[PDB]
Amino acid sequence: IAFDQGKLLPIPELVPFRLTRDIVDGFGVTGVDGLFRRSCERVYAVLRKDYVKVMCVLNILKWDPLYSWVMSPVKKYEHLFENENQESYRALKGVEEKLMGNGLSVESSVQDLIQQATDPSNLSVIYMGWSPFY
Amino acid sequence: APQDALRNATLMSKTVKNIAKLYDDPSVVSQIEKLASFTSANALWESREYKAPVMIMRDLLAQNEKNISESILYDDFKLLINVPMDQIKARLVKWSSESRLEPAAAIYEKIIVNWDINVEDHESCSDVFYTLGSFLDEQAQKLRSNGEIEDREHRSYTGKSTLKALELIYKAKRHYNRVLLQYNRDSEVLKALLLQKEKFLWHALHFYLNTLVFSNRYDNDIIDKFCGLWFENDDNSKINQLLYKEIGTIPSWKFLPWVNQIASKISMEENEFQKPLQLTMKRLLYKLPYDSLYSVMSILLYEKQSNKDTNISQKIQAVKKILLELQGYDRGAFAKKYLLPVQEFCEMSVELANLKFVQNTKTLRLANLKIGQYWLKQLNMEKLPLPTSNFTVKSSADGRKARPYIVSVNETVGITTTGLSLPKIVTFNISDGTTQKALMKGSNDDLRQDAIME
Repeated sequence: IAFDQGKLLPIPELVPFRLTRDIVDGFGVTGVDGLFRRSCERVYAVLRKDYVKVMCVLNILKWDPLYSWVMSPVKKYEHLFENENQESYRALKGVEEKLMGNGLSVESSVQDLIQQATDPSNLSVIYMGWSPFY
Repeated sequence: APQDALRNATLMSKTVKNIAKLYDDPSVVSQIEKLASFTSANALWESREYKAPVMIMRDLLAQNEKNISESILYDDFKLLINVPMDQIKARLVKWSSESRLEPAAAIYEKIIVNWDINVEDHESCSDVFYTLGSFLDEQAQKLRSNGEIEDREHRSYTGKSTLKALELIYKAKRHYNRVLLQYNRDSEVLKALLLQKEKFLWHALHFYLNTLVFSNRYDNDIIDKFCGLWFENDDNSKINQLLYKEIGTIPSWKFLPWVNQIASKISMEENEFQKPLQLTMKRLLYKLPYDSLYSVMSILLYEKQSNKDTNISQKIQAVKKILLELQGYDRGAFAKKYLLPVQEFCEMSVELANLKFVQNTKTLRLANLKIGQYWLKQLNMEKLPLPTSNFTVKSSADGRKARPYIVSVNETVGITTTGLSLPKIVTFNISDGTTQKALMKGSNDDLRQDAIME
């Protein structure tokens, strides 16, 4: 995937990390709101603080690559049964939105992703994929 | 943080008030004061009041430039301690360039000073080059994206329309005469901004290049920045001939984090850019065989199949040509010691992937190698280059030795299989180490598309 894409599909994916019920079961009481958020906040804050290096890495490795920007004919709807340089630009700019952000204050991003990640209102959409049960 | 550091910056002032009275040595006490002023300027800058460090540094610099007593035997003590402090005006200038730009109160006037610093030759000059390079990049991009460059379109529109309607002068040639004069001024201005763009760029490259020659403290960041500026402007001789001439100075053999993106750009053209691109490639192939050869052998395997693209055909010849030249460069195909084996290994691996589709209802297919020729290959490769693991030369060092040489073993065994397709046996039999045991699972799928994300 690399960027987005799974947001399409014959039933789209949830972008927030799959903090489903078993993954967080490994958090020994006080799941998510304990050590997990604290670690997340430090990491996210650092990335926001330095910023430029992240964009640099992506920009160099994919400055003028031979990389394919989204293959659809053999993917996504492939599992169903019964732009050019503009895409590069558009996708890379989304990085700048996740970095820095508009919600600001760090915590706000972390809290938002968590609610989205665990809310069954979104989980109860997905076809198989990880099959968020078991 | 400053909440602590400022206390000492303050103390230093208290402790130097009478240095002229501790001993009668004008030739050193003035130097001591310079140190103290510098130190506090930085302590302040780190917090707030950017206005103060800049004045401190501007005045300190001017005073140091006005050394007056540019040299003296000075006290023997001064000589003894000379290397313990000094100052380095080159460093002071750097700090002025930065102090004047962090706030906007200097526009780009910095350039009037910038060109003048011819630095020194020891250490810490790498900080100086680094900052100068960062400042040139910011200016180059601010200009590149400026409306002033975009404005060329307006000048073009005026040229197309005024040349018709005003030229027709259906209703004064006197007014039309202004079109030529103003148009010529517009053209000269557009030319001029493009020239500045190139000068900022060239010098930025020069400074990053120099930084990479003398230090390894933050080269981890510089190399990406350098690559960017170079690949960003793969156009004229103004940048590329100079790099061809200077880029060969890089004492290291790094670039590795994106060697795949270097090698893939090699093609056949008479142009600059391609020349130093190819030159760099040879530099690395010659000195660090195995760390470059896997990507080369990989592309050659790729190229031989589905040879439909016009670009792949060109790539084949470009790569093949270099590889043949490399055995020439080796001495007498000395490098055959690596290439023949690498080619054989790559071909064997390709065969294993192709042979993965052994069918049967089984999930084994062992009998050691049985028909596999790896049995011979593990022995022929009595000094086998390392597939993966974790290995580096840091910068240069020596890429001719690795633990993996003692990997002349295979542990040929049953293949992994489970879900999609089929895979190889872990095999490996490690080396000096007792691990490895990593199997292949060839198919097609994403290939390069996954590797790049990793």
